[PDB]
Amino acid sequence: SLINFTDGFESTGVNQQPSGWGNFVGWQSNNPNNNIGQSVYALVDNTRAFTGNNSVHFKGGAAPAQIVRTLPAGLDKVYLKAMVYMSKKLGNEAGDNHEHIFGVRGNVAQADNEVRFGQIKGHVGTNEMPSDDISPPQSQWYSGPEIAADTWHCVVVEMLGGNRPYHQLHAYLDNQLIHSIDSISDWNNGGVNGNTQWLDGKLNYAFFGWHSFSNNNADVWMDDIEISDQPISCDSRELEH
Amino acid sequence: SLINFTDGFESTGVNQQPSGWGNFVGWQSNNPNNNIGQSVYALVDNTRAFTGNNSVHFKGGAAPAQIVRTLPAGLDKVYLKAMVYMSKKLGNEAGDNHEHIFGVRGNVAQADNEVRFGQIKGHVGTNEMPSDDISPPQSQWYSGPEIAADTWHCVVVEMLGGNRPYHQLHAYLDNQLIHSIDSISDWNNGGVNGNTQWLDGKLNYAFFGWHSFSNNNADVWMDDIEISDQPISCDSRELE
Ligand SMILES: [Ca+2]
Ligand SMILES: [Ca+2]
Ligand SMILES: [Mg+2]
Ligand SMILES: [Mg+2]
Ligand SMILES: [Mg+2]
Ligand SMILES: [Mg+2]
Repeated sequence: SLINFTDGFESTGVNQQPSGWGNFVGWQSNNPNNNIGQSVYALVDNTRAFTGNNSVHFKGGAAPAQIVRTLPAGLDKVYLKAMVYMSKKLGNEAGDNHEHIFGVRGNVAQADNEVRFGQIKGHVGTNEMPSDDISPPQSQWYSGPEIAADTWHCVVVEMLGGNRPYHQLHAYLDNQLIHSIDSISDWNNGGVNGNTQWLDGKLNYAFFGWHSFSNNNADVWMDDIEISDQPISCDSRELEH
Repeated sequence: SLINFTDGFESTGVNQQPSGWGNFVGWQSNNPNNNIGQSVYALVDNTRAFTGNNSVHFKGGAAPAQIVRTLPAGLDKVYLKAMVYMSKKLGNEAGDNHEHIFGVRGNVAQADNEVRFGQIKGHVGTNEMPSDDISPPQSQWYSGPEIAADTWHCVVVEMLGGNRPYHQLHAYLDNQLIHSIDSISDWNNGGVNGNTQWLDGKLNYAFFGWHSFSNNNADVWMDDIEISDQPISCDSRELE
């Protein structure tokens, strides 16, 4: 196991970029103007949190607001996990293009080569660049499970790459499966241009934040972020029974 | 006096970025992957032109496709002019957010500090960043003169900065005035946060291409670009 990382943001000052992360803010990797005087930012906030005093607050829209972690070389799989609290919903949303909260990217400079989880065409799901292909197919658009605004959610994304006949992704909300990609028919536009191994070269950086391709501004808070190459799950506290 | 530049793209090979220019492609300055293999690019094209063999061809959308050039230190005003041919129109367009063809920017790496001329809220006009203000005001949105698709146009933008009480911008189509920013009431949202000197710091680079904030893909061709600190207008051949 090459990575087993957790961050509750408790050690960073309020209004500062999380210590130990990079950023991708307003389309620039490690934007030097990620601060409280800007309209788009990714900063520690002590006004909402799932555990302890602090979370990370993403304020963005069309312009992305993200924190970025470098992943170890040669991962075949990765698990991204966080407590997530959003100003708006994902899923079952008319007129959506696509929006995402979680992802991985191959090149730090670009949003050009990456896998993007949140919603596509108003269903919870995934956009890949550079194909710009989307999952699920048209059939399911503007429907399906909702990730509600204004409440804390335990979101896990499992990405299974490496030496397997078709690369997979499964997303879970409070430990319930909500979205899967496990064959080529799950994509709308012919399956990432025929490519069965569609996570190859994607697993270099992990990112978290807000990025709307539907022209929607949002405020998103996350806490207790985890990144691992072994499965991650949510505890009863996180499930909020 | 400080700049008098022209480019018809005739010396650059087809499918190559225009010689002597930088780029802003896919939100990256001097993107190394500005080439005919990509879905977003700014490349010389000999299949359409206004004069000679060649034009520059911008293919982009929400992801920008632009060529960029430095401007000399000290400019207090600039004129941007080009023959322009576009796959869609600007102006009189319901549902538009904003889209632009011409601009100037302060910092090469970002689209974060710049004046954007094309349409705002479906009326020919201007967006400034970082204020995100727009002109004209809301009374005129989704109306006004059209810059039509599928035909060659001569577009000129005058930007008047430096030591004057209020910075100004005037845009012209085939020598007819189509848009003006003369005073603070021309802005929708309070006038660039009350800054009268709103061109200051903006005249470091000129840029041209296609950049939509309305999620519209386009192809745009330009030729016979001029950039000067002295006025420019369209000649007899350009008016057609
Ligand atoms: Ca915390
Ligand atoms: Ca030419
Ligand atoms: Mg919950
Ligand atoms: Mg845990
Ligand atoms: Mg004409
Ligand atoms: Mg001339």
